[PDB]
Amino acid sequence: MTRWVRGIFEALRPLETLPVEGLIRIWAHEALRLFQDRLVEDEERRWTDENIDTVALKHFPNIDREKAMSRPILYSNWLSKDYIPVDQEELRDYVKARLKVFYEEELDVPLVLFNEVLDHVLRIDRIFRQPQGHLLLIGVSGAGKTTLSRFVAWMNGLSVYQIKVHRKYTGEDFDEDLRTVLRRSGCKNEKIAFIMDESNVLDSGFLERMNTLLANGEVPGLFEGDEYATLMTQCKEGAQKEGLMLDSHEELYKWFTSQVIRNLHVVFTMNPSSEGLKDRAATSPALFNRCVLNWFGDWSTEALYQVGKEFTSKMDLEKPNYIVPDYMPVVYDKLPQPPSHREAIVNSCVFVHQTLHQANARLAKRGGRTMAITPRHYLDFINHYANLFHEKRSELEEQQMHLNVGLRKIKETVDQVEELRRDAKVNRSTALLKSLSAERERWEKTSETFKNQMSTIAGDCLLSAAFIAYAGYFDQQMRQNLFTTWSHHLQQANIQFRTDIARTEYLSNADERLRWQASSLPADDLCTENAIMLKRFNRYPLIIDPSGQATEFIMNEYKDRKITRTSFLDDAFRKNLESALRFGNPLLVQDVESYDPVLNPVLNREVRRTGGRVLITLGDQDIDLSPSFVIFLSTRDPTVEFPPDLCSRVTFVNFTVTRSSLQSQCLNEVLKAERPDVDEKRSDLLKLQGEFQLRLRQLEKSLLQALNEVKGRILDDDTIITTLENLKREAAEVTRKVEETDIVMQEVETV
Amino acid sequence: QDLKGVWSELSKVWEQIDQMKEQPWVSVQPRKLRQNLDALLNQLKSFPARLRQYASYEFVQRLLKGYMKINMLVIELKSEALKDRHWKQLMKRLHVNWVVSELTLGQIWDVDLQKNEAIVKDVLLVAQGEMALEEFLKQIREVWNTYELDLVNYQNKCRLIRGWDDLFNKVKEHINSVSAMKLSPYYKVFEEDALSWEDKLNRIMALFDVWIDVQRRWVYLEG
Ligand SMILES: Nc1ncnc2c1ncn2[C@@H]1O[C@H](COP(=O)(O)OP(=O)(O)O)[C@@H](O)[C@H]1O
Repeated sequence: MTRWVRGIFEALRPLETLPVEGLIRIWAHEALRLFQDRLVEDEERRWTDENIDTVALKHFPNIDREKAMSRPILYSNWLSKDYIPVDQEELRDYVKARLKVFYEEELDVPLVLFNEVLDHVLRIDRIFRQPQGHLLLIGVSGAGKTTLSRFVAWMNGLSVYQIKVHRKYTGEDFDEDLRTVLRRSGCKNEKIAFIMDESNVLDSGFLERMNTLLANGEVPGLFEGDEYATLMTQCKEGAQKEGLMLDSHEELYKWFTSQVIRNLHVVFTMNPSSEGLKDRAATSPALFNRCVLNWFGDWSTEALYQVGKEFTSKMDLEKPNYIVPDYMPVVYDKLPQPPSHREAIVNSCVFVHQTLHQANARLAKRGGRTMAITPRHYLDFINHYANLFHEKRSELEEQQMHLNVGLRKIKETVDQVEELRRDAKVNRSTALLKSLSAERERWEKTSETFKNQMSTIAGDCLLSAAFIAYAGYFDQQMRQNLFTTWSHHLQQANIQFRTDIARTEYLSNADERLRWQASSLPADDLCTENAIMLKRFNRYPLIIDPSGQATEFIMNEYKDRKITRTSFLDDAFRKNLESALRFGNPLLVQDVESYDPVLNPVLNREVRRTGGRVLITLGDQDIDLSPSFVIFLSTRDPTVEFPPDLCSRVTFVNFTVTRSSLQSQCLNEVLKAERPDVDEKRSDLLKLQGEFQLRLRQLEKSLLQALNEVKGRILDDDTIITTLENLKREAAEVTRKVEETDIVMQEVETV
Repeated sequence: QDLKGVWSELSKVWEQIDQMKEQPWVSVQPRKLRQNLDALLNQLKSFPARLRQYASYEFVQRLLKGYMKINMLVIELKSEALKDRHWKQLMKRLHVNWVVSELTLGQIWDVDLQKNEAIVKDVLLVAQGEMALEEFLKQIREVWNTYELDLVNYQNKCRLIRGWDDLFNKVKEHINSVSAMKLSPYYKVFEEDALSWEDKLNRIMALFDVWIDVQRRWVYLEG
């Protein structure tokens, strides 16, 4: 209530003329910032929202509730001055401009400004623009806590200072860091927005000092001995700068303390955890007394949809022949009707994220082990989608260009043979023409197949990327269930894709699989999918396996790149990581349960790119990050839990066997060892998804290489036609496989 | 006429700007420079709109606006950062031949700082890492040259040493930091001195590792 009255008084001080509706507006805005801000779930927020208006209308009749309480209530002083309320769209434009500028100075990584972020920016700005305005942010990892804190601090001129935590981080190091930040904030009169995560808070020794600093404004005992003498020496100069000449030591220390309160805002970024939050209350009450707390958890459907639209702007996703389906599976209520192809794709992506939330909640209800799902997973998914789409479209386009070059060469060769005919041999020439014509119509059919593939590529890539980024911790049955759910959702949206897509072959080639099998990797569907995830990832993969087969697999795979093994328990770890940054060799990590927070800059991919240099801030030291660096985190206990911070920075790769992996392995073993014909036909069907076409493409490249030498010598018997009839027979074989795919698939299903 | 009047005002403004630019870079105070530039801008804005519509006035106004924009780069350049080697790198990359003693704000302002913002920022960050490393070294020098052993009476028999924990912790921290200093691209400067101090740290570490055990044994056997 006191903060309420103080806030209303502050918003009323610069104004001189204000109607009653404006006063009710300020009252409602302050109520929402004080009471609705701290709420956790949706129902309480709606309850508070409706009851503020109810109380306002009950206590103040005869007022216009529209202007008095409009739905987008929002106050800021950036536009004009005097804390005058601002419309949402003009504020959005201003924040976009300032965000582009921020992009130019620091943190070029794109940010998307949806309504939630637009509100949190003003809340953080209001808290910063206040003496002793300490702030606590509670939200799921990757919701944009640190990023918005840094953005607002930069916009207000606050310099962000965050300590670097690691293992064996003794209290003396934190004492030195506190001394440095206090000296910078008070002695030099430079404002600091002090930001901490929960990695460095887990230790209870630091919480006493932080509590004292939050409450008293200065922590006694941090400055003593010669350190206190240097503090006083610089404090005298600071007083000289402000023209506040003082000589007594205790008065100078009081001035330093006041400078600290005026110019130090501490931001505590924490993940949502009821038991941990209660423990923090038990060990430090000021975190809920001095620190005003702000909650924003998972992004709403609007936020996910807007992020998807913005991050899929480079992508084509434009089908002029996209027929709208009646009864669209819709997860965004504001989806345009009728939606375009890009709108449908982004809606499907949001559905993928929400159905993964549903699957995780259902698995938690079942009693199994769940991993927290964060918007960073959505960003990783959309990045995989963009990369896969670009790669697959590039491959299809280059194959089409190769086919066009081949067709032009064939036309030139046919014209040359016609000119030669213009001059037993004539029958051979006629047979050559017939074969060339037939293979030409075959390549026209190949062009038609390429057009079909370009039609299906968007859906195929979407499903593949969703599998890569999202799945990985669940067993084989849950992976297949998620894939079937996504496929059915897309089929309801008329997003064209292959009905029998094969994940392993759409995401790899024959040579890659043979290389994997050369190393220690069993020919298991779960193992092949895990190898796929270990190949294509953006966040560094965290491998869990009770047998340790994956560790040996990635050791053999990266042996040529002098991969090194190092555990977190070993004290040399840091040093080894240093070498991994200097040289660029991969570095496998074991024993992830005892996580070292020093890895956070590596996992967060905090790269500073300046002056032809790429730097990583390992603790307090900047290191040149080698371009070909990669780190794998490994463990051996499936029954382990991970913090949401770690869970949101890595892609999980589960090697554990369950009732569905072992079932598939045993069924495949029986099929191979008792029905070799059925296993052969199954492999024929499963490799038909490009591998036969790849062999045809390679042999056609060889044929073009042979045919390029066409002058007389190619007519040794007027028939080099043996190579082209070889091509014709493999083409007829794969064609017959294509027409008879349903019968073979049904027979394999029956067996 | 009005054209003659605006030409005269332009000549006066140009004379003021040239007189301000005659100040050598050493004695150019960024705060006073910004205040004087703001005063000149206010003087320019005091002209009538008819005189303001002239192209030359617009050119000089936008030049002063660019100078105000690059005043931040001027502040960053005029510090303990550039020294003379970073200035040498800037001269080499910008292909300009100035004199350090004769350096003036006019020479730097002639070169487009706004166009060369990336180059200037890279040089500034290199200098940032450089004084970071240099001040870390100087801290090592001042903490080790002024450090004294904690001698204590021992039963009026002799003077022994305490403080093994603090001294060993300091040695370990310093040796770890010096060893890690071999990383980073900034390591290429002042390498030999860093190796010399590494050798000194190793020598003291070994000597006092032996010394603590010798002291313990001698106390025990004396008892
Ligand atoms: N509004 C947004 N639009 C797009 N990307 C965002 C937005 N907010 C956050 N992100 C991305 O999500 C990540 C946020 O991580 P962060 O919230 O800093 O983690 P933590 O809260 O654990 O510090 C950033 O890498 C950023 O790129």
